[PDB]
Amino acid sequence: VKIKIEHLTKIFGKRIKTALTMVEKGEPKNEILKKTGATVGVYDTNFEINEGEIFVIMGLSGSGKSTLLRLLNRLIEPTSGKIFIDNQDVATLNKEDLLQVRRKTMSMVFQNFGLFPHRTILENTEYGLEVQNVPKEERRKRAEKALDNANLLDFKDQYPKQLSGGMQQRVGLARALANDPEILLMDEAFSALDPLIRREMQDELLELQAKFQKTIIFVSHDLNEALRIGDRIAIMKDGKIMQIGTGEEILTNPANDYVKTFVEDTAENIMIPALTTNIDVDGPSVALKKMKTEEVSSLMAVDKKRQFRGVVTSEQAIAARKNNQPLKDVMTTDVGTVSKEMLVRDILPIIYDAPTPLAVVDDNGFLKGVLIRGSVLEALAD
Amino acid sequence: VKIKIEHLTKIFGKRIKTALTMVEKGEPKNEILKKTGATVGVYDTNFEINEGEIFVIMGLSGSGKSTLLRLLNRLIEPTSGKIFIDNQDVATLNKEDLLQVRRKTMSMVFQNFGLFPHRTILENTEYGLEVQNVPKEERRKRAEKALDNANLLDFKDQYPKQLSGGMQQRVGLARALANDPEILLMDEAFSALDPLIRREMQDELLELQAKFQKTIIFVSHDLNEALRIGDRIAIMKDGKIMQIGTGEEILTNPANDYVKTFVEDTAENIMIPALTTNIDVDGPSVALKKMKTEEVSSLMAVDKKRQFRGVVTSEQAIAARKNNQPLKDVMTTDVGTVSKEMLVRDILPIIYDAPTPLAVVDDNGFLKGVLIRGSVLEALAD
Amino acid sequence: GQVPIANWVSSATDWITSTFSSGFDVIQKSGTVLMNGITGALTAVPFWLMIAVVTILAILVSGKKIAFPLFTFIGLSLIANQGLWSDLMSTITLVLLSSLLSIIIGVPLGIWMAKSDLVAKIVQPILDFMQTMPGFVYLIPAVAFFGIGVVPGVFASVIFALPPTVRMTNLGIRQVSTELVEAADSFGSTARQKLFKLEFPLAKGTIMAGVNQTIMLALSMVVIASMIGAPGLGRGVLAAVQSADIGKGFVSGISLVILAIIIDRFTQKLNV
Amino acid sequence: GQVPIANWVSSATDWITSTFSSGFDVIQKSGTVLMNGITGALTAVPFWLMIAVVTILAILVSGKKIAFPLFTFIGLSLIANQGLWSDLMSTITLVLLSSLLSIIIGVPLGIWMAKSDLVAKIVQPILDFMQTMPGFVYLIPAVAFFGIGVVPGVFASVIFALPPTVRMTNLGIRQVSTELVEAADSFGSTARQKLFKLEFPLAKGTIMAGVNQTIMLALSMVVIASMIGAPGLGRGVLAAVQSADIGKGFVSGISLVILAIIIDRFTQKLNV
Ligand SMILES: Nc1ncnc2c1ncn2[C@@H]1O[C@@H]2COP(=O)(O)O[C@H]3[C@@H](O)[C@H](n4cnc5c(N)ncnc54)O[C@@H]3COP(=O)(O)O[C@H]2[C@H]1O
Repeated sequence: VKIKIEHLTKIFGKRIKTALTMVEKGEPKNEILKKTGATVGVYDTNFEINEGEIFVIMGLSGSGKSTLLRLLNRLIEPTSGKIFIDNQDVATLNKEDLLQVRRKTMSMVFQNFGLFPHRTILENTEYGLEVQNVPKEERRKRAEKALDNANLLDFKDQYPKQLSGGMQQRVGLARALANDPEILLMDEAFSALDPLIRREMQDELLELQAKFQKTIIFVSHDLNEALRIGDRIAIMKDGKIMQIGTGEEILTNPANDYVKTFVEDTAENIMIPALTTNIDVDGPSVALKKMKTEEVSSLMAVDKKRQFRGVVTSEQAIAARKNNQPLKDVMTTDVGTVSKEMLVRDILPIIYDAPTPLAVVDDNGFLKGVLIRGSVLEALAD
Repeated sequence: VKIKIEHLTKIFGKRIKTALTMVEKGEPKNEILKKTGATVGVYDTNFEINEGEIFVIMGLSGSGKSTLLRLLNRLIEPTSGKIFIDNQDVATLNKEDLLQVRRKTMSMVFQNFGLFPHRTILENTEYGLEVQNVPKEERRKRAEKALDNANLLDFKDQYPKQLSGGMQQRVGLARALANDPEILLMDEAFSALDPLIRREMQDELLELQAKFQKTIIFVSHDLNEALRIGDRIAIMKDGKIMQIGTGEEILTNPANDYVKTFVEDTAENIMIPALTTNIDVDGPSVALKKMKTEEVSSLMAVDKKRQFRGVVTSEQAIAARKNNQPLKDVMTTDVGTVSKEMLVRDILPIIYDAPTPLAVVDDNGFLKGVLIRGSVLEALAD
Repeated sequence: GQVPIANWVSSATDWITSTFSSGFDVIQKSGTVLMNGITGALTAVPFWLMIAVVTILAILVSGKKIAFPLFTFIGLSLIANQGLWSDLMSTITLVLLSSLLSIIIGVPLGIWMAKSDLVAKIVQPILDFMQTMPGFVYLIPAVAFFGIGVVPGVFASVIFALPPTVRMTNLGIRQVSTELVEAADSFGSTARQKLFKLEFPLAKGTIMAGVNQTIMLALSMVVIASMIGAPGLGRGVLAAVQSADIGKGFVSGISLVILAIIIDRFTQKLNV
Repeated sequence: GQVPIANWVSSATDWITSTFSSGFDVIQKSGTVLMNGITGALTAVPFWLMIAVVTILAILVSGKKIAFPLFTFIGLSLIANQGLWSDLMSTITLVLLSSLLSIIIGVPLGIWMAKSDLVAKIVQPILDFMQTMPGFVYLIPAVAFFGIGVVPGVFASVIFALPPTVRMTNLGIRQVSTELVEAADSFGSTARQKLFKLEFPLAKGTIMAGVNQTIMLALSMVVIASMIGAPGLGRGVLAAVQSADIGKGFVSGISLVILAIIIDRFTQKLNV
């Protein structure tokens, strides 16, 4: 255990003593609002955290999650509650100690990376120490080190705006790490990047946490971004609906009825977007390029008029290429093609025969999607 | 054939007669610039187009591609050249005829959708006719029709800023279609959307072109966005490096040496990002959610310390769930795991045994990526 | 060595008057009478009715909040009280005239500038040159051409408060996102079409801002011209200055302020 | 019925002078002498040397283009020519004084305002109230307190040109992206730290803009105060007005303009 929270909360607007007394009894948020006009962002929040225990915090825009972070850092003064870190409360600290804490223990990362465009990446990296009144030698040393640890040092002594979002994110992360903090607050950090860079950075962060075991408040509105890394998740709708974490307990034993609509817990609506190849125009080399980009081994084949035609395989394409032959001949028109609305145990005996999926072709030849073992899931749900 | 171009070009800056005379002989762009300071965007461009022949135009920011569009529409007056549409030149037209053309034949779509925030989606849709001085009845009728054709009419009588990028794109597209144009200019339309919505809109556009066969100048800097739809591509670096199209001829017989670095034409650097599942924390239900989102049937299994452990399958997970058993027991540690630097035809025989990919595990247990039949491609390249 | 800019300027002035005399004269005639007429009208009304009318108008613009209409009624009661009403109405006719003239004479210029990149180069320098000048000069050619009175004052006000109108215009018009321009043009919309459907409805904010600015400038310029004909509280404050009479100077200036604040709070709430 | 705002204001004025007499007097003394001293110094230098110094300075700021230094030398030659140099230097000391005072007295206010949301409410109204006033009033209490001279003029200039300085300050400070604020604070940076590392280096643009504005306002206010002590070309243009002398009025105003344009082209190019 590292952190511990007690009846923490935060209230905005005015006439906040009445709202405090209200929440001291259990007054819902809407009623408090109507009666006082003091919008609440946090409500009787109680939980704890351990070391290396990445504690994601989910929710929708308005669940008042980033607010909880800025409270932990005390950037926003808590209306009430306590925060017992290292046997040291945080809401009852003077200015000096709070600053030393922010300098030693905690460090933040932000959505748009919170970078000073009027500086060089090195300077933005070392700021956390600059404000600690330390010599420039070790400042620059730790900076260069953290940057080498992110494989962008050479891009130093430049400015942010001339970089890519991913690089600036790595930069803010190095800025936060330089201090060797025991904690890392993150407010939808990777939410501004491309999903590809997003996954890359998720894995890099996991590698880091493996090397250095330090606690992390993460935040995000994407359940996958949490499940990939989260060791103990906490969902949030103006309150701790569920914080047990475990990743699955949220899915295994979702206590409330709103989490289950958040995680999206009988028809074959599972048809997924398909990967097409208009044989009438494109060729084997093109199909191979597509297989490469989409990162797959086969593809679906249609007509110039979007009419389903069949299936293609990597080897079939390579053979048509070597032979110089075209498509529409080296194909597999024999397929377990299916219709949009059927049972989950309909193509049960064939789904195993066809290694390739079973395209859900429209009645009129058109195509919608495919099925790859996502039918098994809901088929066994009965 | 619909369009035909002849020595078209465009020059910016001043002292443009000298630059004209220069290009009339073959003066490179850099030298023209140094000698006159009249930056050129287009250079002795000659080609034609046919009907229903989606003619993508690729290039890098600065290849002066969107400029070619705005020239076709004459939004930018051509320095020289001719444009023979319907046996009717376009650079030698008076104002009236040019306006009638823009009203009847052509219509544009833009990157950020070019929408009037001070109007309602219906009004923005009908503008193309409003400016044609037509009664409001048929205006609204054609508008509602085009919108129903895009499944967002109900979202009419609202404003853009309260919508999603995809909806606004559909809106601009309907605005352009209302006129029943024989042509559609597009300037990185889908470049502002999410890649998912991007593919959805690509397929919707293809369906449209199937229904209605009308020519299209498309533009994009993504080769996949072109290969998916493009029937005759044209690469552009301040000039028509290659315009033959065919999709593959660009890849089959790339004339120049710069296209081949544009399309990215011996080591196993093909390892792709992998899909992980930290058994030590996550569970079968979580792995199934991930299989669903990533849209796959299996996954890779690691340790809490990022150390490779093995592989999981959808059925194995479902069985562990029904049995309530955990992972780390229902797995396949037996796998054709490989190292980062293997020879071109290394696991040439095992790749077929293992239906699942062959993770490229780091020497120290760490994982980098996987291999799914992308090895075959370059293996047979010899 | 010396160069005779005084003589050049003198000579030029001389030549002009001495050429456009009749024009200036008839213009004078028309101006003053009109102004006299307007003044006579606006004074014809009582003061009480006018205050109540403005008060309702305030409520109309701002129905809920109570501060601005309250203050308007208060200050206008006070102003009617000290007896600075006829002068006030002179000042208001002067302003309205100058402001409408400057608008009618600049807005087209913002148009012509946002359309042509030449006129921008020609004018922007003129605009800065005029936005840095003092008021005092502007009214010397005013008397040189028309003489004493209201006409010279409104001339000066116009020439002093045109710049920001024109500038904010050309800027609010050159700042519309090029996508919308390209769209309007891709559907075959003549300059008039986009201009009256696209340009104005958007730039209106900046336009009305520059217009409010223009009004305030005309007001200050009138307060100045008071030293030459130009009736209104400008004369009162002027006398107070030339006599060091704190009371009346402060009083005229406070009435002027009240007026200007009211004009602002009105203009601001006519943009959307 | 009447209310005696004149008498109230009169009485208040009376009471103050009649309390802070000695302060005003010594302040006057110090002001004028200093100003006299400063004036004597400038006007000690020749004119030729000063022109050449300013010309080099122009080249320094703008090394390549030839228009602004050319024009500066031209106009200063012309101004030295007509003999409006001692008056010019009086005007410049007046400005520099007023501008530095207004800066030193407003910038801290922009700070205090960007920090406290109360002071904003308190002041913004005062700022609008002062930004709408005329200059003419400001100089009546000036003489009421110090009397005739330069001191009253610079007082008026300060009180007239403070508003935009303070406003642009508080705005350039409240407009820094909250991410950077939160960052500076997350590393334990006291208000001074972020303020001298983060706030200024960014808001400097708007700050210098408001400062240029303040300078121009002080200039106009001095041209006005010329009607009371306040030496400089203001007196020349004033006489030309009170005498309808086109030549000298235009000449004084053109020298003033040249000066103001020069001050601008200097300020603009000191922001980055
Ligand atoms: N990063 C990654 N990218 C891709 N696959 C990864 C992966 N990491 C692990 N895998 C697993 O490896 C298998 C590779 O399948 P392959 O691409 O040979 O064979 C694939 C592919 O050739 C084809 N396919 C997959 N998705 C498709 C789609 N959306 N449209 C059309 N065909 C598709 O159907 C087969 C279904 O394979 P299934 O999902 O059972 O099994 C997949 C997937 O579960």
